[PDB]
Amino acid sequence: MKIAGIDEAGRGPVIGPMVIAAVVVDENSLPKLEELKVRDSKKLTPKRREKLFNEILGVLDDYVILELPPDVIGSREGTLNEFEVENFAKALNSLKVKPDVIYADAADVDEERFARELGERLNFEAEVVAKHKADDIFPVVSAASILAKVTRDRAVEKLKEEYGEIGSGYPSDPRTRAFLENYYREHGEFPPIVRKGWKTLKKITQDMIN
Repeated sequence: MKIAGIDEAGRGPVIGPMVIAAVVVDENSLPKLEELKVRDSKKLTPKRREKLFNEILGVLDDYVILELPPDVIGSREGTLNEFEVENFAKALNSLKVKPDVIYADAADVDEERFARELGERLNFEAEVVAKHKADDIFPVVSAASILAKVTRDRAVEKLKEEYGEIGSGYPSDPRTRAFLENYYREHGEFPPIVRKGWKTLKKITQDMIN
């Protein structure tokens, strides 16, 4: 039986993309995955993590990595939860190898409504197992977290080369606020790297520049 795990990166930051990774592994390939200590990846360095990335791929029957830029996210014609569910589904419906069981990281509490919302959005037959904040609980979801996280890091490390110190990218991080604030100064507008929608972006315009 085919097993899939799905996770997503960049949900909280206000600058940068949001990556959704879905992977499909085989019932007999599961072992080789835990042998990679995927759960114990939070400790690894970016380079060692990137090493894990290429190894995960080599043991997966199939995988998809969706990357959502801030312009797409900050322009959804609906809610945010909806955005995830739809993208989590598109990602799965893109898997050439269809899974029978899918273990997903519930974008928010009430993992049952999430598991249902996604189900009715699958163009194929499969059962879903959602868990809010699946902290390394499901090895299949851990591997998806890696690919989504590596992909995100690369996109951010490139944003630094074009803008410099952009901070952690979180709306609650002053360094990111300064950066935007200062940028919103000599340009009157925000960089094409921010999700024009976060209430955070509001205060920035009222604090400085009055």
